[PDB]
Amino acid sequence: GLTIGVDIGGTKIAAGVVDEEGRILSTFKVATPPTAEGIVDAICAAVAGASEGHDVEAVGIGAAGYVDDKRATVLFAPNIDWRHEPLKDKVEQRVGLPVVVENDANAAAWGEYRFGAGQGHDDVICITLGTGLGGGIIIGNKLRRGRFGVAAEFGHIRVVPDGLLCGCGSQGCWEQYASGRALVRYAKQRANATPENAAVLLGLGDGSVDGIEGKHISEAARQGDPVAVDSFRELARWAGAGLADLASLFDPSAFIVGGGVSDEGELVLDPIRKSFRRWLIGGEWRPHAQVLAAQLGGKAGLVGAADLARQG
Amino acid sequence: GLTIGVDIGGTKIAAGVVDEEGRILSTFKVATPPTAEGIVDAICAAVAGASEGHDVEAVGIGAAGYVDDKRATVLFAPNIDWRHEPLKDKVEQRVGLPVVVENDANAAAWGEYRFGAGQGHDDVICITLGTGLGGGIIIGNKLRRGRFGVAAEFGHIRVVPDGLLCGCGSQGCWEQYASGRALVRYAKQRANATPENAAVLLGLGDGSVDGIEGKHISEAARQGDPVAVDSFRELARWAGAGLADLASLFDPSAFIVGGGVSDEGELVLDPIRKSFRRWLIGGEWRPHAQVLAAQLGGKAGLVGAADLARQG
Amino acid sequence: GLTIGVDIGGTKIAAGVVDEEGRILSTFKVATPPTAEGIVDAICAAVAGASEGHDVEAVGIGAAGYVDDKRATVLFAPNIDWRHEPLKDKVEQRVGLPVVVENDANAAAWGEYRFGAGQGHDDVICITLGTGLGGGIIIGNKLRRGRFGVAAEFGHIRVVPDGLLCGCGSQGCWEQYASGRALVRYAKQRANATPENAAVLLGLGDGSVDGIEGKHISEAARQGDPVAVDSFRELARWAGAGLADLASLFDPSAFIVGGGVSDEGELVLDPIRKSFRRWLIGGEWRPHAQVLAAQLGGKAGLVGAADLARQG
Amino acid sequence: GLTIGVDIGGTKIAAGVVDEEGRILSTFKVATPPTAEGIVDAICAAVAGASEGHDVEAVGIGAAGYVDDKRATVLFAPNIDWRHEPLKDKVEQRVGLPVVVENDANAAAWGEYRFGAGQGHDDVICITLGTGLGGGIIIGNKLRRGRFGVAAEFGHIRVVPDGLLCGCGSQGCWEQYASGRALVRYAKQRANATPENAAVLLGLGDGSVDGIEGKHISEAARQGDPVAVDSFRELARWAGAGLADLASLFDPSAFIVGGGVSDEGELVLDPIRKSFRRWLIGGEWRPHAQVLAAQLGGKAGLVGAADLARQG
Ligand SMILES: OC[C@H]1O[C@@H](O)[C@H](O)[C@@H](O)[C@@H]1O
Ligand SMILES: OC[C@H]1O[C@@H](O)[C@H](O)[C@@H](O)[C@@H]1O
Ligand SMILES: OC[C@H]1O[C@@H](O)[C@H](O)[C@@H](O)[C@@H]1O
Ligand SMILES: OC[C@H]1O[C@@H](O)[C@H](O)[C@@H](O)[C@@H]1O
Ligand SMILES: [K+]
Ligand SMILES: [K+]
Ligand SMILES: [K+]
Ligand SMILES: [K+]
Ligand SMILES: [Zn+2]
Ligand SMILES: [Zn+2]
Ligand SMILES: [Zn+2]
Ligand SMILES: [Zn+2]
Repeated sequence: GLTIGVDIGGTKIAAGVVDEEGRILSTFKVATPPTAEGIVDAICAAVAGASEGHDVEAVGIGAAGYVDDKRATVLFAPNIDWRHEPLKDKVEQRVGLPVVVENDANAAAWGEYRFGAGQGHDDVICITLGTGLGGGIIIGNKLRRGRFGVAAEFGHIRVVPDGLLCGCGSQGCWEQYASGRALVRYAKQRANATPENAAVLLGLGDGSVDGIEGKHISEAARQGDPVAVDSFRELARWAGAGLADLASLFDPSAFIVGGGVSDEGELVLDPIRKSFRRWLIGGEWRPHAQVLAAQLGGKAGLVGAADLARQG
Repeated sequence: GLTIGVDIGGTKIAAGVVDEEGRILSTFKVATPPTAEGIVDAICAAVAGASEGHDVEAVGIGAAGYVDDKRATVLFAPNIDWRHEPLKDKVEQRVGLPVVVENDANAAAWGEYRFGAGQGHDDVICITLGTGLGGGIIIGNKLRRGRFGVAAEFGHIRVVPDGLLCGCGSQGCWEQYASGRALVRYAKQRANATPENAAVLLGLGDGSVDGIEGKHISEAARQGDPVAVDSFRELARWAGAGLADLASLFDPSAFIVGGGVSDEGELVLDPIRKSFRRWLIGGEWRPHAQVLAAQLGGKAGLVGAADLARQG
Repeated sequence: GLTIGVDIGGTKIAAGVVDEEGRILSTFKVATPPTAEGIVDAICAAVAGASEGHDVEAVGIGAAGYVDDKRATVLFAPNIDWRHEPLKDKVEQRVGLPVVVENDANAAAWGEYRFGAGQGHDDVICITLGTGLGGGIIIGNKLRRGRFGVAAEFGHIRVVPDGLLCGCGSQGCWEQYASGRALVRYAKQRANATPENAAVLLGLGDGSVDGIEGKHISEAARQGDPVAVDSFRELARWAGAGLADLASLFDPSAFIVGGGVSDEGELVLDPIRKSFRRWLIGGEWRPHAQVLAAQLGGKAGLVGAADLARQG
Repeated sequence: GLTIGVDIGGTKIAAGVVDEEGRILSTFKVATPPTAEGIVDAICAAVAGASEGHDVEAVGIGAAGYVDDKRATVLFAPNIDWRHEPLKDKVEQRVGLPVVVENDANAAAWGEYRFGAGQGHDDVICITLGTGLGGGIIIGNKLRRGRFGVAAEFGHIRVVPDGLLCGCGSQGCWEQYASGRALVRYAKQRANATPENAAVLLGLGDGSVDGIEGKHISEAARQGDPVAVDSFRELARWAGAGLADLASLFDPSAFIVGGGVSDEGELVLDPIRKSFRRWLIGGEWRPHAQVLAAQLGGKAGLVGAADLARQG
């Protein structure tokens, strides 16, 4: 039957009724409140708005952060003051339907695997290059959350010893080098070096280096703005090298690369592929994983969380 | 019934008859020949010597390097001139029993999982710190070789961007920092800096920095030789940080740490655990994997390869 | 004749009358105000208090940050909102004596060279390991400020590509790894990993990892607190490696190592020397610079700034 | 009067008679012998051939490696089996003229300073990007060799902790990332990743990745060969970042960038300048050193060594 998926974003919370083929029949969005306590009411309002006129059987919620193996508790969220938050219990009490809580990128990975670019593969690794960096693991046709629920924290593998401080509390995390926030750092540092090579980029914002935002960088790079282009290339080197490490770890059939950074398309995916090939160990002797574009865009987590709510 | 496991080492090739409980009933060793072509005859002689007086049903061979998903072909070996070597076919033709070929550290991981420190866990990651660095993945009670057979090449994940050249052809591999060869580099660099702090260490060899070997370092560290101790501590920082990254990737119940480097025991395992805890992301909020000592020692690959020969 | 030296610190501003032999005859301290504009009045009050009863001929002011080659303008200060601040002019107008403005670590280097550990050498490099990391260059018996006044910004050479964000605006600076702030980071990360090994350290503060301060670390390490000791050793590796790079650049007779971090004495200087020796390139073939303890302590900048006020 | 300069290269030894204006009046080249003992006879034959028809007063010899402060002994050479080699004595005995021995890049720096791009500056840092990476320091109009003769070993400052093994015996040296040998590594790694983007480059050699040589890379990049271009850009990032560190150390009026790598001209110098600007700490507040093209090409060391033979 029909289930609801919920995507908890930094700015908006979206809930959608999703059918068994992963099709979204309704979508209702609410503002993400500044408060943790408010976020629960907002999730419930989003679910109510999406649910109108549909026979809904379960609710799946995708949340950034470490979710336990019981798919019930957010152990830690990077942008919400949730610490061992019993989200499943609180929402079930309020909506009166079964609820599953999943990591956001796990949910997106399952969405891409079941309904997107992963179809036809048995073993795939999905990566989301967004504001944060996440991913999900599919092995033998099943999402793998690990013993304690916290597998596929790809954003927090250390790629630079003694590197940048990260929101997770550690240093040198992949997310500090291959996420949208890294993209903005590269553009700012490059625009500061040579502002004449960033005319288009700076024109799209307020004209200062401080004013550069992620949205500007994609549009400027498309136009051939040298700083914006070079910034994507710098990000692509980190993203491709990290995929190469994941190939040595998991050796999947395919990688599915998604998230806001990947949205510009081949401008960023092509250099990611080139770096993957450069750093793939034993690439002369072993088969190369396919590096595939995600197909569901920003809807992958909503669809995936709804479908994960069925498995149970 | 009984099967034979084969361990192909840099100096010796050992074959052993192994029962269903993982018990080794016979062991026959032959010198590893300098030639690739010779290695096949030697494998066959080792199998014949071990097999005498036992009803053997199958042969499992563990080999360093990338083994395909058909468990038949060595795609690349780091110390043997094998490139797409059809090892299974060549040995089956000669011994007249079914043969499986597995990566050496996959075999050791399966041995530890089935008969050693992994018993009672469903999801474990095994690491071998030896001359090279390898490992194996157990997820949902099954060894995971990946789509193309080449998963768990842990030694070749990049831990240092722009780092040391590695035998795999790449740079900055974990094996360059956490293997026995790294241990020797640290000891040499430290003994060169302060030879007065390496009296015991240098006394165990020929007295020169060039003469320092791995065997010396373990014995000297035990005696409290400062250089030898500090060298293990340096290796332990890399080994523990790498385990922390693997926890973010796989989130297993336990890590099993084995190989020649780990043989000294708590002298090295305790600092590995301390570094693991230091670098475990979200360690305040998530459960900590157990870091367990391997139980089968150098016999794990032989036992594991024999048992893998049953599954089929 | 007599001159006054001024040390502008984060908490206190000290002025002292200094004779031709570098002897401090009077010292007057004032609180560092929270405001940039206030800092000028405070400098003048400190000078007035120190000057009472002495015939003072000139004033030398040591300031953290980039000072121009005219020894007049603070181009940028890391802890004061000074940007192209005409400090010399403002103070001369108010005190009615000639004023020179020098970088703080340049002043300390000249103090150590003329009156401290540098006496008898012609070519010495001084390093200050304090809250920030600074230094000074003496070549052919003269302080070398560079063409634009900004030489010997040792704290901001990049030792880690893609490393930690620094207060200077860049990444991977030596100051992020070898200063007192790095010491505190290492202790916190280590105390978080193994709080049982930091009992003494945590007892000296409020008992939490957050409460660990620099002062605690020195006292705990002295007592053999493992975390505190290991934290100094980690800092010493960065400090010694950086000295080794400076030897390849400047090849001085001696390094003089001072600042608050170095105050514990051989506990930190001995490991710094060991790391220097480890990383000194061509150390087998070339003479080794002496690594000397500073002699003037926290008074070096005051004495040096007073004496620099004479040269002119 | 007239002096002779000698350049000891990996393939050829060149000697030239040089006038007081740095003009080369004669040049005689001899093959560099495979043997250290032979190199002395060859130096003498080169001097004799160049000297014919000129009244020569002194001989200056530039040698790669660490030269002592007496300008007499090669303490260590990276490509010749010289260890504490009394080169001055051996040559003086044979040629019967005063001889000075200087580091090769010191000699080139003095040549550029006196007769090339350094004229009009008082404080300049010269860098040579060739097969090896070297440089020289001019401060207050004088070459600075340091206390023991071994200053300005720029090639062996550590830019990557735990980085590539270097011929000097250490790790992570700037020479491993910004020299001609690094250029070749980048091109090979990139051509391996995407051989279709290296058609022109591979066509210039034997068609294999192994066949790629430095000469090919310059010519291919000029034609817009993507791999060759990207390889120069990768080198330029390391070269520019290193210049930025040197600006924090020495704060010179100008950098003079020379050597074989720089010969292609603005194709490489422009990206070096862009990276310099990106990484220059405090670049918003301090004056920027000029980054200048060398003017004397491969003749700088010969001219500089001849002129250094006058000062004495
Ligand atoms: O939101 C994308 C990712 O952000 C990371 O910082 C979090 O640790 C992940 O749990 C999440 O999947
Ligand atoms: O022998 C231990 C390990 O050595 C590594 O260098 C190889 O790549 C692995 O396949 C092997 O498992
Ligand atoms: O105060 C010590 C040092 O701190 C550094 O951060 C500043 O850049 C230097 O100018 C100063 O000498
Ligand atoms: O030849 C250029 C440079 O090569 C480096 O490897 C040597 O250490 C230097 O002494 C020399 O100046
Ligand atoms: K995940
Ligand atoms: K493996
Ligand atoms: K300074
Ligand atoms: K030099
Ligand atoms: Zn992180
Ligand atoms: Zn490798
Ligand atoms: Zn800095
Ligand atoms: Zn080197």
